[PDB]
Amino acid sequence: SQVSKVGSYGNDQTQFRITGQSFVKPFMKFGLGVIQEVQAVLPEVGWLIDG
Amino acid sequence: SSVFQINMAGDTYWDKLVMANDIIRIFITPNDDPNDKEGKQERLIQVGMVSQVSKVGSYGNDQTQFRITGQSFVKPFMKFGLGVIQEVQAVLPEVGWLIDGDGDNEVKFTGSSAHEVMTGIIRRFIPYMKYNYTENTIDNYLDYDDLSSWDEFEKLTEVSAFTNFDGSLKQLMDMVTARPFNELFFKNSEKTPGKAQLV
Amino acid sequence: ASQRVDEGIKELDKNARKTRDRNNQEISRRENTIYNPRQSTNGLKGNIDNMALIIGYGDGGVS
Amino acid sequence: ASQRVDEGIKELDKNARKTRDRNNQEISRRENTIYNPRQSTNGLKGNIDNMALIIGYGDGGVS
Amino acid sequence: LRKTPFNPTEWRALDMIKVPTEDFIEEDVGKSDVETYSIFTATPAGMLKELNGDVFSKPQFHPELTDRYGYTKFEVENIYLTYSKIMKDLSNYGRDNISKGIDKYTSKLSSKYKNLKKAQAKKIIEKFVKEGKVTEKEYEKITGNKVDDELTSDNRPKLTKDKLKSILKEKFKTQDDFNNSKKKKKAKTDALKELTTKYRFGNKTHATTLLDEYIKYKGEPPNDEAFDKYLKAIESPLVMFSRMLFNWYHGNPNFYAGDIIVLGD
Amino acid sequence: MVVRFQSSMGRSLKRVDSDDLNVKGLVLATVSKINYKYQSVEVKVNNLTLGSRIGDDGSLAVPYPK
Amino acid sequence: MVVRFQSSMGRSLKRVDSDDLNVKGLVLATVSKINYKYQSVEVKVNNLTLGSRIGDDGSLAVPYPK
Amino acid sequence: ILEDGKGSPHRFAGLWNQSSDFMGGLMGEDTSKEL
Amino acid sequence: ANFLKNLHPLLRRDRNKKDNQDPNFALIDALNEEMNQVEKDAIESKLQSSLKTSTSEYLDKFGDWFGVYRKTDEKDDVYRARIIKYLLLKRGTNNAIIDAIKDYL
Amino acid sequence: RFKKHVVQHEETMQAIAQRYYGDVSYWIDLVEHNNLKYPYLVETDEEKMKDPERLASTGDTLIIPIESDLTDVSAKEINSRDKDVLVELALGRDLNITADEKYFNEHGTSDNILAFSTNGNGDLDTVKGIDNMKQQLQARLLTPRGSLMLHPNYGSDLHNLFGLNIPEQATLIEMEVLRTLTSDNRVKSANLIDWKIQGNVYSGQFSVEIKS
Amino acid sequence: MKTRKLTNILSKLIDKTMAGTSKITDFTPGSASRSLLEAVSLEIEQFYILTKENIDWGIQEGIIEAFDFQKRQSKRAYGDVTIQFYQPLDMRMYIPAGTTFTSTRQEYPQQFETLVDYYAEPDSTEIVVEVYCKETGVAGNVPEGTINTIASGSSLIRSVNNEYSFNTGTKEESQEDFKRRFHSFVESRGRATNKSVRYGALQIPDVEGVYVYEETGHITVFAHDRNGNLSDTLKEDIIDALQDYRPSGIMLDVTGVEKEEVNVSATVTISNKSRIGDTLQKHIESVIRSYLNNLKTSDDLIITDLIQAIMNIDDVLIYDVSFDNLDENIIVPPQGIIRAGEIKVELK
Amino acid sequence: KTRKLTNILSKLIDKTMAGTSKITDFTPGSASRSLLEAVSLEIEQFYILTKENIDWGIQEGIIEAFDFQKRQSKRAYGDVTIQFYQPLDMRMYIPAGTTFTSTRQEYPQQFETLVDYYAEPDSTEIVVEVYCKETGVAGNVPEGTINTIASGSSLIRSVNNEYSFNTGTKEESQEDFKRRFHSFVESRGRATNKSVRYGALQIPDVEGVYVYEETGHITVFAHDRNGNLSDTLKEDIIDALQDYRPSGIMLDVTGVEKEEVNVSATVTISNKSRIGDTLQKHIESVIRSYLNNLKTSDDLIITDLIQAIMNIDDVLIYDVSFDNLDENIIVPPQGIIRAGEIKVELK
Amino acid sequence: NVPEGTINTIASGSSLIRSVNNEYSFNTGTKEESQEDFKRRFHSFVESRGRATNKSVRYGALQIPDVEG
Amino acid sequence: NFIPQPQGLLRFLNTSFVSKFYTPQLQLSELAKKVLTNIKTDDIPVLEREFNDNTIIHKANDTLLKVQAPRMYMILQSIVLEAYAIVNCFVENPSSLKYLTEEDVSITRENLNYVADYLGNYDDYNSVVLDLRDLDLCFSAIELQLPLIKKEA
Repeated sequence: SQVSKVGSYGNDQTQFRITGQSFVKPFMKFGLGVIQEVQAVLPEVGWLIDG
Repeated sequence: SSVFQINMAGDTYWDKLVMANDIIRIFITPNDDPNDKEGKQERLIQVGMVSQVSKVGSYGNDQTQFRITGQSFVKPFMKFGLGVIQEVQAVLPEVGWLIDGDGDNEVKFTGSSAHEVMTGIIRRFIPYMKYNYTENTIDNYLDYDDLSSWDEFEKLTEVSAFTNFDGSLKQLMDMVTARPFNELFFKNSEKTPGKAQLV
Repeated sequence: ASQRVDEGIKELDKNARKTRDRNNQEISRRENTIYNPRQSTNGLKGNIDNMALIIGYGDGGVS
Repeated sequence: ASQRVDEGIKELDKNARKTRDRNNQEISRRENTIYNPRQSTNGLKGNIDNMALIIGYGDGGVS
Repeated sequence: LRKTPFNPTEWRALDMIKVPTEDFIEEDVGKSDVETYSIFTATPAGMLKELNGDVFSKPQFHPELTDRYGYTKFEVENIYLTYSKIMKDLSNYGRDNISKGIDKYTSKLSSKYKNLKKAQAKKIIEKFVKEGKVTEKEYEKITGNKVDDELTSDNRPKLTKDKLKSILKEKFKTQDDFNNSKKKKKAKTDALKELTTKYRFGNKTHATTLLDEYIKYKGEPPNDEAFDKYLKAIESPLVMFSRMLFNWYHGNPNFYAGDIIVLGD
Repeated sequence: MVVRFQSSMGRSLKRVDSDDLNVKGLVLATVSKINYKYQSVEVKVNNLTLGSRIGDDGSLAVPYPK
Repeated sequence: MVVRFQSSMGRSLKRVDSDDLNVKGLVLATVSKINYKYQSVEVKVNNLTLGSRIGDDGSLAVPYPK
Repeated sequence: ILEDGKGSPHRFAGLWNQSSDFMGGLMGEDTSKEL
Repeated sequence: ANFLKNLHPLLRRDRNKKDNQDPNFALIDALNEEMNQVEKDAIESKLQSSLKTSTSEYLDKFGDWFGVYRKTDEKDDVYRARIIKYLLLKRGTNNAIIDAIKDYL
Repeated sequence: RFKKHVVQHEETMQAIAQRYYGDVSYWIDLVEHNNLKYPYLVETDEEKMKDPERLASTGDTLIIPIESDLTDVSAKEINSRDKDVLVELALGRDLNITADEKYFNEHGTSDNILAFSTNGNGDLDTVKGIDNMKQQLQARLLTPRGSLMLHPNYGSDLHNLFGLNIPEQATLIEMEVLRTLTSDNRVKSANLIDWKIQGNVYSGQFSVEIKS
Repeated sequence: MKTRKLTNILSKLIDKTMAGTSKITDFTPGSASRSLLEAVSLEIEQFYILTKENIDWGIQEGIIEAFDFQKRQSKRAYGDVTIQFYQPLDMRMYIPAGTTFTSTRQEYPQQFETLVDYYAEPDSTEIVVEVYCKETGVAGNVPEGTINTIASGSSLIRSVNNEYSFNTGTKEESQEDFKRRFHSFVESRGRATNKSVRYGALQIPDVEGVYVYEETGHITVFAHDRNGNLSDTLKEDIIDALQDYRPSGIMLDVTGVEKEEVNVSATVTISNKSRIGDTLQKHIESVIRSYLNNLKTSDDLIITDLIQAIMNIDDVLIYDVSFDNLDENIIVPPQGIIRAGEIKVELK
Repeated sequence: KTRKLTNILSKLIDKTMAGTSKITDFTPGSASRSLLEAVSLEIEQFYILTKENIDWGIQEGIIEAFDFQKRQSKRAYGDVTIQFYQPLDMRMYIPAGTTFTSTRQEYPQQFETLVDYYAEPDSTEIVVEVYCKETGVAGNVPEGTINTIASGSSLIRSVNNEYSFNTGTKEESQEDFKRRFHSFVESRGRATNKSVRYGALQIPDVEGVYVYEETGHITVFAHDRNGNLSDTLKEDIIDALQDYRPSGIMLDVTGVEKEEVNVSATVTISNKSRIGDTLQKHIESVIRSYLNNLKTSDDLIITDLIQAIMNIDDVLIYDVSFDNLDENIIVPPQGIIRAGEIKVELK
Repeated sequence: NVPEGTINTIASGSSLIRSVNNEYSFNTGTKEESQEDFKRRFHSFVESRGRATNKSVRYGALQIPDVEG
Repeated sequence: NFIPQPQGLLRFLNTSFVSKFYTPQLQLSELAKKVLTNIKTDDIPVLEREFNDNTIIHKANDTLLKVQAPRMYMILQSIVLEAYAIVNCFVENPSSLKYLTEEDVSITRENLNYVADYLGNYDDYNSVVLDLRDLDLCFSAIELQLPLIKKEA
């Protein structure tokens, strides 16, 4: 989840650093958001279960 | 919170010896005895209750040590949490107590000054806090006397025991203190060397 | 003294020890508001702790 | 015995395994209250498991 | 996603791993009293609340443990989880007191004496308050009783087996009673009405059982046990969660915890 | 380490301070006593009583909705 | 750095924990269904329904002011 | 102990299961009821 | 072991030939004699733990536990014999009853 | 495991436990291992004649556990009755295949050399204790490094070391033999005490430290 | 072996020391040798006393290990507890299982707990539920008005009180009762006799105080439980057990026991006028009624044992006891048991 | 109960200090402290002696009174005699620990001499006692096996053991001894059904004895000997059971009779193609074996026969019936069911 | 194969639903077919290769897994 | 501030052969006198339970010394009073330790030795002697330590 150049040219050396997480990234990023203004109605029909 | 640490040598297996919650007293000699300097007083530097002992060692450097750390009598109060009991009626057949706040675990402390309230607060729980000392309890080692405050400006108080939900006596001690108008801390008793004092 | 005290207290019944704990707590409430049998006071408690079991000083010893 | 208890267990039905787990929990929550059978007792429970599995102490077994 | 391994059998289910001191670079392990609790409880989902419903919680503690650390709680929410006597009683409270809450004062009389049902004691009180007194005509009208009989409260007869055998021979004197159910209901109710009240011992369901066997066998069953029978017949999740929770976390002190730098494997 | 020995709470490390003293939200109580002259009650917590100071009825109490 | 990869939120760094789970304040809802026998309703959030457990009407519901 | 993952037998100490239900009357609640 | 063998290895173990009076030897002899008599008593205690050789108070205890108490002026042997025999009543048989009458006679 | 000992003239049972385990206190558990009646050690043999198996007297052997096995009840029960059968059980029993001792020492590093034999009557011969070790060492030494059908890297390259009898070859052979012998964890160390040459014949001997 | 006291051992040591070629030595008091001798003598005395105690313990433990005859464990205390509500319930209430009943007095901090469900129907101002003492001992035998606390109790409850002391808990089985049962077993080894039938009937833990009546060719056993009843399953279990022990070729039958009621109307004289009170009256009534129960079949209503039992409570406090009509012992038939009876206390 | 070294030594120290004012030093090395330690050690050893005695007592001391014998793994021993060419002219020495090896190759047994013996000046023969090295029954040896001595000599000719080693002993667990005594205690039952049955089974040629009990008479009959009872065995067993019968109750002994059943059953099979001679033969064999294995006084319930015959295969059999069996057959107590003639029809 | 009246709720909002119940028990829940059942099925299959026969129509209509009788 | 006393002990405490080594004198201490009066007059609190089955519980009352040798039974009471007196002050209310002196405990031990020697003749009742010998050495430590305690305090 991250890749960056690294290097202190004073010491005459550079490296590349990569870091990540063990499959915690998909869940942690997937936020179950909330939609505020959607009715989703139907003409003279409706669902017997609520919600 | 006041905390201290001690480094010990690895000659003996201290893990099996030093049981937790023991009391350690430290004395430091400032200068030479026979010179008759003012520093020849064997003044105690700190006293407290151990609360952790752990092996330590970096075998790469070929050296090991044992580390012990504790706090200066803040451990009993901080750990003693005045919890709440939810489902106890405590009734009696055709009899009852005329004072309210009875049957239930409610306790009310009343005084016209901090030294009056704090005496009642400390005295309520201190004796029953029992430990395995071969000789006593915290009341012998802590004077908690010579307390004072602004008695003239402070009226009568009805400070409740359970003002803080399942909090420690230190949390309830802070309310009584009413900082910053009164200063509370733990320090050595110079007037009575060898024991601590609550100020 | 310590050894036979400990043996006594092991031999006591759970209710006996519970009452001893109650008496100790009561005494603690009432607080306010190298060994040698000769020429030494450090072992005073051991002689007193050994008592209160041969004599029924309360349902269980004290201290 | 342990190595073939694993083998006998491979065949068991889902209900048998569930009842095994429940029995194990039931025994567990009420406890406190170089294989050689000669000149040693290390391999005791291993032989019992096999015998309890093949004979049938409960639907699955115990331990 | 598995249950915690602090259970005894689940602890043994974990695979063991060995490592000798020969792979140890550095160690820092020791006891600590950072975690310390005395009372452990597992409350149910936080909607249920003590002042508006069923049992709120059920904690657990050790008596020796709380001495050092008093009342230290640890809470976790789990999303998953007698004409004279009757008249005297009315005269004792008085019409002024009884007139205020006749329905519930009625329950006092019916509670004391299980001979009167709620309707029976409801009607007598209404007649008492309005008329101001109750006579023997009012009492018997409410329910048929022998008001002129004072024997029973001091002494009431034993009803040994031969007496029951005799009372059944009075209540059933002709064979048509078995065939005609209508009178049979009247007969058996009259039997039970005297048999439950008049004698030492009374029970409906037991006496009913005897009557059902008696009726079926036409009053002569194949064994005398039918007449013995009435005489010989008359004369967790909250706890478990709180327990296991105490088992795991009471022993925080005296355990060892730290960080170990074993050899890289 | 040595300095960490301070007031703390929770499985995760959290600095306990004067924020923890402040209650979050609403709580329930039962009416034990009422001041009929001022119509201000004192409510009892499970093991504590709110309101209810040295003031009999007027200068301290719990208000009631109107 | 490597250790910083934990639960966090906001433009400014803040440790997300069991404090964030707790709601701060009061919220509005609409009455979808009422339990007439117990007179305890279940209110619907914009995309969630509160109260409303397996209990039909008595053992779980939302109380109403009296 | 190594045998069959037995572990330390002292882990299940004498205080593991022995306990009792929690109620008042232990400290301060009982002092007023000494009639 | 016995008190001589374990006692402080620099102390004497035998009579002095320089003089007849030896308080050392008297003390050690007395303590040796007492503890060897106690040893003999303790070895003989094994017999009292068995009904086959228990005598006096221990035979009485055995009888009392078996319910066969001691008859007035009854010696140990006959009392033990009756105690042992008492288990083997084989009551109910005619010849048993005849044996019980012969005993009673 | 255990150490051997013998009863000395008027030695008390207290004295033994104190000298080997430090504390005298341990003698009490130590008598159960040697299954002794109260007169645990007694000087006279005509007194041992009282009931010989339940006593020890002057000149008799004794068993001395290591301190870890001192408290084990199983070690107590086994040491109580087995007595001299300890050594045999502790170093093992198996079939004897050294039938032709004169012969296998004429063709080593060749196959087909060992064979079952018969001792007693109607039963295959078996070897025990020290001779169990003489057998296995002699066979193992005379087996090439990868020739058993399982757990290979067993045996020696002794069949490969035949060379010009210059001393470097002799040190190489010495090291292979020492590696060979020290492979079994039951043997502590080996060391050479002599190597000697007779033209085209090697000769030498090795001392091995077997655990008590 | 024979017990040796300090003085004899000290005299024997003194005599051995004197006879042991030692005239210089003296045994006056205050000397070191006399103190060491006395100490050694006291050690030997201690050893002999502990040896005798170990011999007694060994005899008991060998008798336990012998046969298969062992004492049974203690019984948990149980009793009835009474609930008083402010008002009769308007709707039916459910009591959660495992409700904890306790007390507030420091003398009895023992807990209690219910075993089965209970339901408080409406229009009922009181409910009674049975309770069992979790601790296994005599501490559950609490006096009247001790259990005054309920856990998880609603606001409806007004008061908690037990109307009667339990007096049912017991300690481990008494040495004398074990000894007597073992005598019964030893006499019962010869089968086909009265005592054999007696032991075969008594070996069931539920049954208590049986009797045997031997008519010609016709045994009858009068067996009852602690409550005085005889359920069919337990009756059949007793019959099956006795089948092994029954004499062959002779009839056996059983028919329980018939209870009888007598009113004692006892009167007691109390030395301490201040200690007299209703509580003591209730305690005396409960003690007498309990004495009336747990009584075996076919024994006369002996009054001497009754008065010794009620005087056992306090020898000094209780002065004298007398009776009005039952001064003569009432002979009970083979099928009679004295268990019921109403007790009125008439203090002088 | 037993007390350890520390408590005795502490009591001795405390009582010395209480009594004695002369003594104050108790360093490790005082003659007085080690005098007390010696005393304490001997006291602790006597305590352990009493402990072991009590352990023996509780384990077997109470049972020793009643006549049974205990075994303690005593190694085998027996008298052995040695012979010499000529009478001796010197007191020859015979060390303890001398090994007498087996002369027979097949016997690996060995023996050792616990105590030294000194030959007489001129005796031509001497007998000594030798104990085996190995405990158990394995130490037993037949006669004329021990004829070699390890410490041989010129004067020694040969060795022989006239008497065989009978003192070989093996020790069992506390349960096997406790069970033997129980077997005797239980044998001391009389005048009961179980006791009568045991006492009948005591005598040989008694098996499957059945007892029928009645208030009037007691009747015992058995098929012990090849399915039949002989008159001589009846006479013998009548006399034996006299000690077992109740006093005043009659005892009677009779033989066992049998009732042969005739049955011609019919079986319907769902799949008629399966029928064959082998199938009906197997069915008849199963029926006759089932009818043979009937307990004494067991009524022949048709329901059990139906269950038994149908349980051969539920899919095979569809219907069953019996032409010549009306209902269940009741049998007296002395009768046993037997197969007289069986026939099976297939439909 | 739950008993009668086991399914009490729909485990959803159930705004317009009061209660749910089942009047009959579930019997179609069955374990895997044993060897004997497979042999019986296979013998009918072998005997059902010729069409226009009752024994053939038996397999014809039994081929659906859900059908039992 | 006094712990309640057991009913047994309270009942026990409220009311020819001769040994050559130690003899009694039937002398009571001043401190023992004051306690006896306190218990005689004032109604001290008392317990209701009797869990502790030790000391005089079924040992001093069970033995036949009460009926056989009442004089010897008077020695045992004196030792209990003297044993209960010294335990009284140290545990609570130390103001009464001023009246105790050396001779008070000296005579008590001598009385202990005499009754203890007499009880050695009886083979049944050695259980009582078992505690008395342990108590005997307890008084001697107070005897050799009481003069130092008062000067220290």
